[PDB]
Amino acid sequence: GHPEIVAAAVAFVRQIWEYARQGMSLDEMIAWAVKYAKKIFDLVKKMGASDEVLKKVMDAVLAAAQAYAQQLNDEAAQRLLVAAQVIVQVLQQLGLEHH
Repeated sequence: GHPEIVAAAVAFVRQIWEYARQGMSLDEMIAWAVKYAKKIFDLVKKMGASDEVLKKVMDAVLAAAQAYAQQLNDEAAQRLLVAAQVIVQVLQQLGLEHH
């Protein structure tokens, strides 16, 4: 029950969509993705949110990326989807490290 965290995660994906639209390199987009994944996980951890919340956040990140890929040219959309996959991979691993 933390819709503000889900909305924050979507907003971070929107930031990376802006980066992609501006022609940002894939390597820099991934660097931003990792930074934002850590920020998103901190929200989950500091709010004492459940594993279920973390799963809802991961689902929203992927869905947000798929949505915003429709507002990009082919290459930028491909890069956004890679960056968003990295966000979810980092979130999942941080959740496992948390226990």
